[PDB]
This record gives sequence, C-alpha cells and structure tokens, in this order.
Amino acid sequence: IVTQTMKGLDIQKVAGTWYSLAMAASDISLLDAQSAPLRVYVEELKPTPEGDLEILLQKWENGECAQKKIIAEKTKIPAVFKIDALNENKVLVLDTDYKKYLLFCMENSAEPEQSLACQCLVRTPEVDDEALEKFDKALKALPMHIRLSFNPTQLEEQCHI
Amino acid sequence: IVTQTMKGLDIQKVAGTWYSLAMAASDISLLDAQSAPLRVYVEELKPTPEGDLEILLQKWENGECAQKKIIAEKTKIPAVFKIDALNENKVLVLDTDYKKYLLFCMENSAEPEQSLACQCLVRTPEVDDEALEKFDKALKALPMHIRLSFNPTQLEEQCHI
Ligand SMILES: CCCCCCCCCCCCCCCC(=O)O
Ligand SMILES: CCCCCCCCCCCCCCCC(=O)O
Repeated sequence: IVTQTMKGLDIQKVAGTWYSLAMAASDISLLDAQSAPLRVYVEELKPTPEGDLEILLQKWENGECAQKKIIAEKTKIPAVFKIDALNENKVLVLDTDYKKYLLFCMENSAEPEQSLACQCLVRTPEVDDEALEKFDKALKALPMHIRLSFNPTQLEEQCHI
Repeated sequence: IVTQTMKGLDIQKVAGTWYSLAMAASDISLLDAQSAPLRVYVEELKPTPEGDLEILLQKWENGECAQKKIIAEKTKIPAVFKIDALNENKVLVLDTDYKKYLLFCMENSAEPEQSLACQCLVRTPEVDDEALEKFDKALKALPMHIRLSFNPTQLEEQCHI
C-alpha cells in the first residue's frame, strides 16, 4: 500500500555502504524474534549496469548471522524493483539523498498491512534523527505494528547484536 | 529518566478494565520475544483503599500465557509507585483521563535507557489514535528502541495472540 516513491531516482547513486538504522513492519511477527522473515540487515547495495540491484545483507538464520545475496530486478518504474524470489516481493524506494539516508519498503504484493516492512538506511553508524523523522513521517500512513531502532555500537556488529 | 507525571492523579479513578494498546522499551530485548521481561499485558488495575495498587496482567512464561498478580506500593508522590520486588522497579503515571487512556512507564531505577518500558493503556479494545499520539509524543524524549501496537482482535485474546 505504499503511496510514497522517490521521483527521479538515480539508482547508481545509492551504491556502497548502508546501515539499517530502524525497521518497521505491518505485523509484529515479521520483525519479532532474531530470525523473523523480514528482520534483515543491509550491508551494501550494488546496482547493476543494467539498472538492476544486487543486495548484500545479513540475516539471522538457524541461530547465527548469515550473509545473504539477493537480486532486485529493475522495473518499468525506477523506484520499484522485484526481488527474484517466490510469492512476488516488491521493493519500493520512498526517498533518499544518496549520501545520508534511504527510505525503502518491502511488500508481499497483496495489500497494505498484508506483508509490509520498511527501513531507514543511513550511510554512517550514527543515529540520524533527521532521517528517523522522515522515516516515521512516511510511515505515519502505514499500518505498522512493530518498530526497531539500533544504536551506533549495534550498527558496527554483525546482525546488530 | 521519565520527566512527565500526571498532576493531581486520582488513583481510585483508574480502576477497572484496561488494554495494553502499545508498548515501548529502551532496549529491544525487553519486548522482543514472547517471553521478554517487560512484555506484559495488563488486564485490570485494582487500587487499594490505602492508595496502593493491585495489578492484574498476563505474561508469557515458559511457552504459555500466565496470569500474574503484582502489587505497586504507593509513594510520597502520587503518580509514582514501587513494585514489591527486587532490583527496585518504579512505576510512573504520566497522563490519563481515567476513562479512555493511561500513559505509564516502568524503570529499573538506574537511568533512562538503563531499563525503561512504557505502555498506552486504553479502556476499550479499539485502537485510539488520540491516545497513541500522546503516547508517542510523551516518548519522543525517551531513548526507546522497540515499540509495539496491537489490533482489536489481538486485544481480545490472551497475551494478545
Ligand atoms: C534501493 C533498495 C535498497 C533496499 C534493499 C532492499 C532490501 C532487501 C529486501 C528483500 C530481502 C529479502 C528477504 C530476506 C532475505 C533472505 O531471506 O535471503
Ligand atoms: C497506574 C499504573 C498502571 C500500570 C500498571 C503497571 C504495570 C506493571 C509494571 C511492572 C510489571 C512487573 C514485571 C512483569 C510481571 C511479572 O513478571 O510478574
């Protein structure tokens, strides 16, 4: 159900180092335990010359932090990509300045609170209230029910432990 | 570190039925799993003639919802009570109208983000954006890192399952 998208996105310009500052989901179970489905920690974004998106992240799987590699396929809309996987999962870029934050959402393309998850990406292991403001504003319309935030020390650890 | 307290509290007037609408803690681990330390669901408040506070709640203990009974001892300040337990745990009433919401916090009396947890109590199994607004406002100053919200259907279930 996400209604915000970044106009004139330059997907080449969001490459490099990112930290998952905060996370929010429509249902508590998507982010609840350490091995929840959308409880992922993004490490780096590597956009393909063909404007695709190679995504590096950590995800707590079977009692330990495992580095993952996912591909987001480009789409006729430049802020929306499709993850190459089952049950179709769309990735929407809401807003970014490329150099400080990146607001994106994740939705099992079925409905709003159906299966929704969003994050606040920031380039540094600092908490950025500016980015978090915008993060919560953007989500204000969304049926979010769980919301995480991490501290600098946590951001420098695998799986934010 | 909580800096808001309800002036002129009438602790006799907050008795009866309450629902835990939302929860927030200074550290993710206090509310994370189903059996986290401050992941409690308040059922009813029963204030003692001697202005003490008998508290009824559910808490997921050893893989199942267990009803608990805790006593909050009155204090020289009327919005602050001490739970009869170890490691001194203070309970602060931030704000209420007795008939719709009640904002309270819980702090292992050591420091702000040390061990903090707050809730948004409401009299009905309805989501009250008014109460949730005020809830988030009050917490705006607080180092909260986890935040839960529940839906009507969940509020009518034991342990909000
Ligand atoms: C511009 C895009 C930046 C944000 C990148 C989107 C993050 C990935 C979203 C889908 C992750 C896949 C679900 C968990 C991963 C896994 O289990 O392998
Ligand atoms: C006016 C006060 C209303 C709010 C009531 C405070 C709720 C209780 C706070 C402390 C709960 C004790 C911790 C978990 C309970 C247990 O393990 O038995």
